[PDB]
Amino acid sequence: ALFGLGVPELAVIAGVAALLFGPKKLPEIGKSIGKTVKSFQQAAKEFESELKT
Repeated sequence: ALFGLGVPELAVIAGVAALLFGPKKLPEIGKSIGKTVKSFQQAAKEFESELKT
């Protein structure tokens, strides 16, 4: 499905990823909020198992 399309499509994802990959991401939030966010991730490992207890 190659029709020479995608050039302008890469220009978008480029910055979209630069926002999180670069500055203006405010990682400080991942430190305080990471408590709950990461807290669930630790249990997510069991989610795939669908057992809970």
